[PDB]
Amino acid sequence: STGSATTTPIDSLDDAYITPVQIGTPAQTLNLDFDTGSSDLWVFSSETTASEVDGQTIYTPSKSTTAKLLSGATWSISYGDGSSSSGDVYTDTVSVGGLTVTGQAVESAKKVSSSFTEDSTIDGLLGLAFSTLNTVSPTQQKTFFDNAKASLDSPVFTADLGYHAPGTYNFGFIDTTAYTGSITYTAVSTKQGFWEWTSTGYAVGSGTFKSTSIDGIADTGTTLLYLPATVVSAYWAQVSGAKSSSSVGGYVFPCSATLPSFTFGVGSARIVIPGDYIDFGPISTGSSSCFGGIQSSAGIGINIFGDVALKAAFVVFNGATTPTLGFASK
Repeated sequence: STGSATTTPIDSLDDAYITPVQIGTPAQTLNLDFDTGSSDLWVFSSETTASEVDGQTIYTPSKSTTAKLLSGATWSISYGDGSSSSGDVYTDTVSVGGLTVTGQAVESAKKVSSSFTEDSTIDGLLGLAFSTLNTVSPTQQKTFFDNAKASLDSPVFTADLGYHAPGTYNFGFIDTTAYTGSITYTAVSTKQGFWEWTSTGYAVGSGTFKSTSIDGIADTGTTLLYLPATVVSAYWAQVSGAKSSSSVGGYVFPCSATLPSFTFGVGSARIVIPGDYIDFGPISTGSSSCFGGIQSSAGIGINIFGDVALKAAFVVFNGATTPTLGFASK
């Protein structure tokens, strides 16, 4: 089997991407944030504290003839950005772009933190990291991909995120028309439960490539590119007026600037992030100070190849017995 679904930026800055997901019978379609950095499929629901729901579409398990309460099961998750949610668990039928999993753990939120409430466009998350990170207790549950894998034509999914435009998540096949050149594959460590890999280096604009190993995670659920302070300083030094602002919480730059590109290495291959991808717009409405899309990972504890990086590539998440990651230009 295969599946193919369009993923759409939630706003004009590509702050996140949503993908429609069918849950239950009859189908209830919710727009989920596909997140290769976590492993829980959770949704706003009829069980969510009312004051914590503001415009989201909710899953109502009582209206699904295939929903079953998973007895005794609860979940609770805290993300790297300080947001959180928790609740109970149902199993139900879940379909993405024509690919159907029966008996999928659907984690129903009773509580969500303010940043989830405040974002009316995201109805929940669909985790695509390794199932070892799943938070369901006392019986850990499998991700959508893990449940689908055996039935897929090939045990892979691909992320093709657009810049200020829709893109695609495919399951079970590689669309050879969706990229240019070849896909370069690189090793993955699953020891932390993430799609963790090692970039071979970087370049700033038209500058020379610096060969240096940068370990980090391929994370569709993180907006920006978080890299070591040395690398980030080298980038922003090429933008006149750019500075790190502790009050704002990262590098800012004059909105009048033309940003240089940023290149990262995948083996001997190179992915080029155009400068415009690195502009996240005014820090507050009306400001002429703009927020940078490349930020320091210092004190995150990990480097994160988030949407800023991933959207410059066609990315293969190969979930074979020994997983790997593939990157192509597009």
